[PDB]
Amino acid sequence: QAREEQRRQALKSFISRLDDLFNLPHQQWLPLHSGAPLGLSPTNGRDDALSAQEAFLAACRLASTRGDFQWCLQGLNLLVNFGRLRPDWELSDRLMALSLHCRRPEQAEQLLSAFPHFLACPPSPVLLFNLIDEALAAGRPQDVRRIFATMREQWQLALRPAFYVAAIRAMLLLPTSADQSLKEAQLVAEDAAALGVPLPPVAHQLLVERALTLFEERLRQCYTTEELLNLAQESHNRLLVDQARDAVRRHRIPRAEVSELFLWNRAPNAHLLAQAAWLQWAAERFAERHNSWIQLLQQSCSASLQELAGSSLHRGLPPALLAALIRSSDASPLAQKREIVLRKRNVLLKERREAAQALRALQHSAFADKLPPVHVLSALLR
Amino acid sequence: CRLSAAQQERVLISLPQFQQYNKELVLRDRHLDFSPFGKLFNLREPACGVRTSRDVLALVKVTNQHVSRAMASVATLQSSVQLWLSENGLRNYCRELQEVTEALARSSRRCLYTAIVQIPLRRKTWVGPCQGEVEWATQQALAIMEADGARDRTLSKMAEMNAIIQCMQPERGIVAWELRNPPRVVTARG
Amino acid sequence: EKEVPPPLKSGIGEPKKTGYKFPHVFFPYKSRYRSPHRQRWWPGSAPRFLLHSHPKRWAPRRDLSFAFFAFHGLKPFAEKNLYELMHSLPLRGASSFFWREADSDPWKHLGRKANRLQARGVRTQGRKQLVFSPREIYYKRRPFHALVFGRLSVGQLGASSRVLKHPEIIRGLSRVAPPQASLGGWKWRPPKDASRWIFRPKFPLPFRPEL
Amino acid sequence: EDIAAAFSSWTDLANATIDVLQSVEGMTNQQRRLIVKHVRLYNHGLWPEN
Amino acid sequence: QLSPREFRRQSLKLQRQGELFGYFAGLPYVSWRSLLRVLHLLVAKPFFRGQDLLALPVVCKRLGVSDFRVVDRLLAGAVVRPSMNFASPFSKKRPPFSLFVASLDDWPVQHHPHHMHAVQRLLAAICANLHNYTTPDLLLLFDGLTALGQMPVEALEEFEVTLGLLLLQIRARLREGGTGKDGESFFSSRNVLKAYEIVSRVAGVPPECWTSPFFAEPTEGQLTVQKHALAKFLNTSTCSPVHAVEDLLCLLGSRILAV
RNA sequence: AAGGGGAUGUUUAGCCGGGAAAAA
RNA sequence: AUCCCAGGCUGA
RNA sequence: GGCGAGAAGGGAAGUGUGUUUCAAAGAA
Repeated sequence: QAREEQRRQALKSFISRLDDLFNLPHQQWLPLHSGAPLGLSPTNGRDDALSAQEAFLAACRLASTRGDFQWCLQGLNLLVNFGRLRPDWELSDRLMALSLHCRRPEQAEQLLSAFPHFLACPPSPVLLFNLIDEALAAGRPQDVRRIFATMREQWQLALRPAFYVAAIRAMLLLPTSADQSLKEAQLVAEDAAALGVPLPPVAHQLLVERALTLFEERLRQCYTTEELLNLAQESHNRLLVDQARDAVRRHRIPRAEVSELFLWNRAPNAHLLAQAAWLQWAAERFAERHNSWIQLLQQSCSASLQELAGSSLHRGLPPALLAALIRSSDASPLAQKREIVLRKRNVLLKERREAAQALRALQHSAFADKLPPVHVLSALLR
Repeated sequence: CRLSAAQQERVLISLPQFQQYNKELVLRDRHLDFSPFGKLFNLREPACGVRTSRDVLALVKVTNQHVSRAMASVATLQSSVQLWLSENGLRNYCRELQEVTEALARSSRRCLYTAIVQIPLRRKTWVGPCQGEVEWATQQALAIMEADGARDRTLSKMAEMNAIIQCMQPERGIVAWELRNPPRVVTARG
Repeated sequence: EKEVPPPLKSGIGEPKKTGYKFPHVFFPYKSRYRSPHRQRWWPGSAPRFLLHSHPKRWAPRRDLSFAFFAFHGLKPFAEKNLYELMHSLPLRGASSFFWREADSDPWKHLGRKANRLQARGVRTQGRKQLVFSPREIYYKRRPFHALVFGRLSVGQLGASSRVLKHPEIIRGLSRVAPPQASLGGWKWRPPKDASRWIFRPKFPLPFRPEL
Repeated sequence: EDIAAAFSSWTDLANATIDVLQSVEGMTNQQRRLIVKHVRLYNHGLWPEN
Repeated sequence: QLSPREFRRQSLKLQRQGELFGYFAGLPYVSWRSLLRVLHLLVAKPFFRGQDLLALPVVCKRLGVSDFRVVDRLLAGAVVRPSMNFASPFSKKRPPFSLFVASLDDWPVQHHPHHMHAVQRLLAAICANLHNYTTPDLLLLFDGLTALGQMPVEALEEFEVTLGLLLLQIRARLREGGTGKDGESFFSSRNVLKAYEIVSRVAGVPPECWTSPFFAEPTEGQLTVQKHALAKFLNTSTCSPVHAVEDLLCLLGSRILAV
């Protein structure tokens, strides 16, 4: 209590002293700067005076409340009116930090949107990320959309794939329907692709996982199944292209041919192969329903074992894929027209065989430790 | 980094006293001790240890990035769990996980804000030219080169360098949009 | 109540002034004397640049906010000047092309003298304008005061409002301060060889703008 | 509209004198001067092609 | 430790010997006079030898010298005749080009309509001088650019375009091949293997910019120099960079097939 | 998302001329 | 003495 | 931003005001 009162009085007194000194003639004002060499000897007369901006920041150090932020604004207004302000990275970053410290996120967003009119430099990307994090924490991921749009439109804020990833995850986190959230994330990712910004693997992995989860939900009985499949395929191709670009930046007959491709491949990635196998399975299932991925899954298991023996991507086995595999393996035999029923039963038996083979491969895979035995089956039974 | 009551009384009581001793409120690295910062950061030998408030800032930034990315991972995990629920021990664990992660993220963000606000203003560690000096010196050097060229008006490499410079020059010309000094035309005797 | 000149005020970026105790140098013995430096406050007049325009802005700290400092950049089209327009543009508006309209100046519409006899008559009914491209920019008081230089030339407006087509029909001067930058209605166009990195395309709009 | 009603035809308006213009009800000195100037300009072919 | 006045006085000999930036760093204080002398030397003679080449980007970044004109002069001097300044992988110790390119990571340029980093200006310089490079120089530049030992997203596309142009030019020169047979003889098994390894870095997953209309809305100012180089190559000498990569890999593999 | 959310970031200095305030 | 100058020149 | 603007002065002054007789060149 006493300490808080003392610091508030110090802040108010500092502001009032600045105001009075400004009211006094200009020859008695605090200097704009501290002086340069030729107009310890070398260090003499370099930084030996309290500039008006330095005094303002020192007073701002005393502010820790949403009311003290307004006294800080008064100091800034005094500096602007009397022309003792020289905007720079220090001023921008410290104003943003003052707003965040005083817990004025709305004022922080206003600074983001208003700096180009009266400030030379933009706030720091770390502080922009912290603002995004606070928006996420406050249960308002939608604010991330507006903030990222403002950042991207602003020419002085450079484009960074981390911001794209944060925006995509926020869009997926929006409190709306899953299809709508996926559509928003797709909009953000398409903006990134149109501009030509190679995103990290994790963003495309999130996109493909969402698309395939919706695809499985639809096939259990905004976007159609074809739309979801095409979105997943496009996102995976973008993922591969972006991985190649990042690497450069940082320095049946086809069924048989798959074996040769894998044999001559240097060192595939377990998670990428798992996603590719899931995409292949989804494509095959959709084509059959309208009317092999087992190799890819086995290769993914082998690659996982190889990696265990010896980047910025999400590591794990999609639980949606696990649930789909378990449901397929649990295909009950009961579940012109008679011929169609026989064909459907044959297709279901084929799917059950493929699911059983996939489960057998995953048991020996390095992902087995992530799947507790007889857990998905119990969840389905319950 | 904050002002003490002694200073608040000595230099903030009245305008005459503020004008008498305002130079005392110049917080520089020489007025800080980093031993407690090193102790709180551990940094046991042979680690370098804290030597500047900027190093403190860098360490806090690294911690903040780690905590924030952990929070993002936990958030997406909870989103997936909510999706599965829409389609228990999961949420029972996630409640505590999110609580602890959010508390840690808030602490890290507040630490970053406080560091940015309190750390003294950044000044050149050595005695070197400022932005205005650099700008004027570059303009003067270019003017001197042009004046010497006009005065003149193994060299094959120089000729090739001139040719590449001409082929690389932007057609419209120089676009100086953030001049440090008011616009000026510098010259030289040649 | 009577309409009288507003009190004199000092501009942003300057110390206060003491003022004078009587309006002009003849008060009150010559009541019809008008000073050349008198502030133009009546409707249909443009306040003088850096003398009576841009007065010091003071508000109670209750209402202060960061938007309070964007007033000069948010000034409307008829009032916003070239420097205020340029401050919040890519590369501070440099490498782009600027031209003034003048069709919305306050005197042409408001005031007692707005409607008066003209040497040619009253209006009953493509254009060659003056185009300025900045090259050197330096703000003395952001965003409304700057010392700019650039290329002045003769352009070619056309039907879209009007759109610049050939900013370089005739070469004018290669380095001059902008004409009529003090105030007016300015329009700008980015260069043909624009980069998407600097001139950021508009962020896609949300598919479902939920309330 | 009242001035137009007072002036029955373009011939009357063009050949009217300052006395008739003043006699017209509701016409001010500025309006009379404007009408005179524009009538002369049109008769001389300097308006509306101004 | 030399006095700054004497450092300025002997700066010419210090440059001519390659021992200038070390003395500059060791000077007590840097004033406007010393800064002006250094900048005048940089602009007048942008050629440096020895450790000066590696110290130049670091010294410029420390001082704040980011004028695009000076940066372009320095990069042009560096990339003119690289074989006489940088280590040549083909068979005292000239430094490698990978370190030089990595040293430009955080060296921005100022007062340019389209570019913000020294990487873009270096790419423009190599594209501009592309027509005069010999095969060993082209291979050295390519290896330095793509060596393993962060480029900005903005300059990534320009970097990819420059790589494509370099691949096309090396393909053309090798296809062109008395003097040709002497060059082939100079190209031994070691050199062929080194070239194969160098090209193998870009072998695989060609950048989409290669298939983009650039090598097939006016072209943006970012790639104006790349467009100029492409037009010059097309008129003086159509082969896509992907096809050039395939041809180079096939030729080198055939040569290898015949420590 | 182990690793760019990283790093770099003191003020151009004089002379003349004109203007305003304080003082006189 | 450093508040302003749509006023100027200079610094190897 | 540029030109013009004294409600068209009787408020000072006696050897003054005014009157009469003269004289007044840049581009040297």
